[PDB]
Amino acid sequence: DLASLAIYSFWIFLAGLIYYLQTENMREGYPLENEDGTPAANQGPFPLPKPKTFILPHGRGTLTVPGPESEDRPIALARTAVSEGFPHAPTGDPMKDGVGPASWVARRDLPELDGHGHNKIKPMKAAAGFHVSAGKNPIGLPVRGCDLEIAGKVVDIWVDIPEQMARFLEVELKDGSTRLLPMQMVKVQSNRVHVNALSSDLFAGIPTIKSPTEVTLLEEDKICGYVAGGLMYAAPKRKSVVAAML
Amino acid sequence: ALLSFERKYRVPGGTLVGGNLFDFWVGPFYVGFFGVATFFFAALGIILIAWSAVLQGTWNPQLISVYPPALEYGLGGAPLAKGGLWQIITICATGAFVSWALREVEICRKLGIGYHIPFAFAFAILAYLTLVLFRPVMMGAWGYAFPYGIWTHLDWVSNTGYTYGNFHYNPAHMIAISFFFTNALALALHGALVLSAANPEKGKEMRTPDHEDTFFRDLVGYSIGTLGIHRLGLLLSLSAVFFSALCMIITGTIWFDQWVDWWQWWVKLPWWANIPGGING
Amino acid sequence: YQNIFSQVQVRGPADLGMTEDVNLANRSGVGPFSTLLGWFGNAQLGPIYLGSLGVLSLFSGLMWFFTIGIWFWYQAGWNPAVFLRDLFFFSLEPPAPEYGLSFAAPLKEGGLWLIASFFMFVAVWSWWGRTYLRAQALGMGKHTAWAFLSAIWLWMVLGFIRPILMGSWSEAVPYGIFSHLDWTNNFSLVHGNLFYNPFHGLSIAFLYGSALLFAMHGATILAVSRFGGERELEQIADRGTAAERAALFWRWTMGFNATMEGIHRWAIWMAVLVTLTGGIGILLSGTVVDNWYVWGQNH
Ligand code: BCL
Ligand code: BCL
Ligand code: BCL
Ligand SMILES: CC[C@H]1c2cc3[nH]c4c(c3C)C(=O)[C@H](C(=O)OC)c4c3nc(cc4[nH]c(cc(n2)[C@@H]1C)c(C(C)=O)c4C)[C@@H](C)[C@@H]3CCC(=O)OC/C=C(\C)CCC[C@H](C)CCC[C@H](C)CCCC(C)C
Ligand SMILES: CCCCCCCCCCCC[N+](C)(C)[O-]
Ligand SMILES: CCCCCCCCCCCC[N+](C)(C)[O-]
Ligand SMILES: CCCCCCCCCCCC[N+](C)(C)[O-]
Ligand SMILES: [Cl-]
Ligand SMILES: [Fe+2]
Repeated sequence: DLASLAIYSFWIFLAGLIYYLQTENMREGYPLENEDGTPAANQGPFPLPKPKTFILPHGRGTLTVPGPESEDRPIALARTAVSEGFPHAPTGDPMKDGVGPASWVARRDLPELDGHGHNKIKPMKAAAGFHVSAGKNPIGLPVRGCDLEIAGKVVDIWVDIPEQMARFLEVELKDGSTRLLPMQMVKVQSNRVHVNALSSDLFAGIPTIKSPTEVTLLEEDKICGYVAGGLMYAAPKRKSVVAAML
Repeated sequence: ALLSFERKYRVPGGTLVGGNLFDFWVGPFYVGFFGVATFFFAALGIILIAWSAVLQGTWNPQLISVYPPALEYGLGGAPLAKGGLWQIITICATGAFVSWALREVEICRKLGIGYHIPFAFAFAILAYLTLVLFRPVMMGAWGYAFPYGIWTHLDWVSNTGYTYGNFHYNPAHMIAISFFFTNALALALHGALVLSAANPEKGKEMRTPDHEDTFFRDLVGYSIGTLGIHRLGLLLSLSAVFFSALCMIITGTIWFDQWVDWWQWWVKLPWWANIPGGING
Repeated sequence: YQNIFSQVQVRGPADLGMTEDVNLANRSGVGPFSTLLGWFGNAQLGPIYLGSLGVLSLFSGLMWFFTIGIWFWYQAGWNPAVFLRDLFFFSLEPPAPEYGLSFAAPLKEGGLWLIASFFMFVAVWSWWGRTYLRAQALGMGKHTAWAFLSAIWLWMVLGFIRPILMGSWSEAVPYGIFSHLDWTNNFSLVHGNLFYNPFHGLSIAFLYGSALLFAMHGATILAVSRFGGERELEQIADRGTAAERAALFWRWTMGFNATMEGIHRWAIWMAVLVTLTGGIGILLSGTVVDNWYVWGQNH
């Protein structure tokens, strides 16, 4: 029976495809480790795939995966139980140490480049011809934290030039310096920009950028990691919805 | 065991219930209060199914089937082996689904990410509840729901559909199908585009998002963009399920005849209704 | 803020695109910007590339559409009002069984349908070559052309391969909104209920699964866009906290996860399999299996 052979064959193929897909999705994060950092005994049934090499543009080298885990920075966390499967609590300030929902990855300390080799992101102020085309222009608006206090003001929008989109709001703090706030973590209102993830007192702590005209992937990660981490770690300073309503 | 970059994330906090009581993992899986709630519901429900298999006199997966109370029972309860054992399993399924979603929310909290996933999942749950709860209740009986059986639920789909002739004529059903089709089309396109840029011709440098844009712009004269594509994928999926539930919730409640006849409203429009000729003239 | 719609739109000089090996002479000029589209995705329209293949495809495509249209107008008695009220009821039917696979059928009895199919055939295939070439000119992989083939496969089976294997153009699908729906229902009826066709069941699993996976993926990327998640290519070349958090969400949820690049392999196959299995199931219908219920009883 042709139909029977066809369906029988399909399942063989499907099992083989799933096998392929799974191993293919082990190009990162493997081999698995024990909570102490040592190679875990059980690595699962699917074996690591053979190495593949990505050739990166504009003198950025190559990337080979699977490969030795890149992450080597110190992790400010301590074991909580003798048995495996339990939380590791922060030894210091999670926000400052970059752990938990405030984690960041040691990405390349260079800006992401577009197809021409130019910086993908740039403050609109320096993006020739760019302007706000629709919606409320956030530039000039005060920035309120979840403690309902003003944390600063918007002095510019950092745009993704190739994708023509707002990616960060540049916020000037009390001391005259500025920080970058991820666009997807702010709420532009008619009279202000509200940041639920952070209380006014936490803005100074947002990681800073070396140059005022560019932001690196390493910086973006530290910034985005830090801001998101506020949802959990700044909860004590986050005022109720009814309070915000007033 | 943890992924080689997981440790820094396995932090305490994020739960919605029980503080740190269930705040732990088991292998790769995270638990939490809703992790155990899910296990409870899933186990009980699976157990109530195995028992219904017993009363049915079978252990074969292809045969096992749990039916809702017959139309006679209306919206009241019913004898276990006669609809009641289905009503409980339904409660368990709902409980296990909602708990699975709430567990996802705790996971989102711990990781500091958005809640888009559990929100998306709620649509699936809502489609289920539409068939098993909202429609039955609106129609006046649990008998209108579908049975829990691999092939039996297909019989239900077929029988329910033909009760209105060719179900293809349900207008909401058509829209839903468009979304399902368009979604699969975009999923293929998205998967292919990313991969084609990440895996250029042998020996070439990895392409950029700009190449992705140029490719599609060159192809159809537009590129929705990396943000838009994911926004689109979510919108198509949810819209597909939304219209699915909509096409059903209205069937047998506000529409009772052959769906094909519904389209007569357009044909009978005053200005051209009586013009001779064509198909309907 | 869920990042489903943009809060503020930003606009700069139109993007003319990467050059690579493409013939810039065949690229049109940039179209207008849509603020409306800008809320959801990019506002820029065009430019588009129109080489010979694209012009051929566009032409056939229009001819196909035109052929169906003229038949519909004929069926409407050239009366605009009738055309509009019966638009969904008109149908360009293929030749009767008596004609087999010949092109001898009179225009009003299948010939127009054959002409329409010729144009659609050329349109679709020239477009496929176009998906391949536009990728080649940019030095990219051919994943799009391959994925497209899967969709083309179901289409080929329905209007060409299956009809031919059964020696009759009358086996093909008519060109009509409602009529092609009747054909679909009829096809199942005539083959003993497609719910019994194992390949139809799989096709459904992947169709449902594609909505499942894209809801999952789309929602995941959005959930980590606060860490630049949608910039997937760079996340693949240099993994960031976005990729890690997305992976861990799923690993902690269902026990396993993907990678930023790998998830797109799961995606392309999930979708592609819909029409791949679908095509096989339809190809086997009527040629090898007359009644799926009956077939099911013997398996
Ligand atoms: C002869 C039959 C009729 C017909 C009758 C019906 C009927 C009757 C119904 C549909 C419905 C649907 N039809 Mg129809 N339909 C016909 C022909 C078609 C054709 C076609 C090409 O011809 C198409 C494409 C469709 C398409 C569709 C979809 C739009 C929709 C089903 C999806 C859905 O609701 O998802 C919703 C998703 C869910 C309900 C999934 C929920 C999952 C839950 C929450 C979690 C489960 C977890 C699991 C237990 C875990 C186990 C553990 C493991 C580890 C995983 N129909 C023919 C003409 N159709 C259905 C609908 O609209 O439903 C609302 C419906 O009831
Ligand atoms: C949506 C409209 C109709 C419907 C119409 C159809 C039609 C029509 C078909 C199916 C098919 C399937 N349906 Mg159904 N089905 C309905 C509601 C459900 C529900 C539910 C809880 O709401 C479930 C769990 C299922 C489950 C199933 C699967 C067994 C099978 C493939 C689905 C798939 O891959 O999805 C995509 C999801 C994934 C790829 C993820 C994996 C999901 C796994 C495979 C689900 C296993 C379910 C398990 C056996 C159910 C019990 C769980 C525990 C053991 C108790 N259906 C509603 C009533 N279903 C196909 C089939 O082959 O039928 C035999 C098919 O032809
Ligand atoms: C009463 C009717 C029967 C039935 C009869 C059929 C038949 C007959 C067929 C299907 C098929 C399918 N059915 Mg069924 N089906 C039934 C009930 C169901 C139910 C249900 C009850 O819930 C569901 C969920 C489904 C679901 C499905 C899908 C999985 C599958 C279609 C895949 C697809 O993407 O095609 C859409 C994709 C295409 C048609 C490809 C289009 C590609 C071409 C190249 C596009 C050209 C576009 C063109 C140039 C014009 C526009 C261009 C413009 C630029 C826009 N069926 C009932 C039992 N079903 C198909 C299948 O694969 O079966 C196994 C099929 O042939
Ligand atoms: C709403 C848009 C789409 C979507 C989205 C979606 N599904 C999701 C998510 C999202 C976003 C998840 O995050 C979640 C997930 O974790 O996925 C991996 C999930 C999920 N979608 C799933 C299935 C699924 N989704 C489907 C559909 C859809 N999912 C839509 C198309 C379908 C079908 C048939 O189309 C199915 C089968 C699960 C794999 C997973 C959720 C896992 C879960 O809920 O686990 C808890 C429960 C158990 C482990 C077992 C409980 C057992 C019951 C008590 C049995 C009761 C019987 C049952 C009612 C009938 C069974 C018989 C059938 C043959 C009818
Ligand atoms: C006849 C249809 C067969 C189509 C199968 C195409 C599946 C898409 C696979 C993507 C993988 C592409 N590839 C080979 C370059 O790796
Ligand atoms: C303007 C009306 C367009 C009609 C839409 C219906 C398309 C169904 C196409 C099925 C293709 C026909 N064929 C070749 C496979 O037999
Ligand atoms: C890569 C996606 C994995 C999806 C696999 C889903 C399998 C469910 C299969 C049920 C349909 C099979 N069938 C027709 C023979 O019963
Ligand atoms: Cl590849
Ligand atoms: Fe993606």
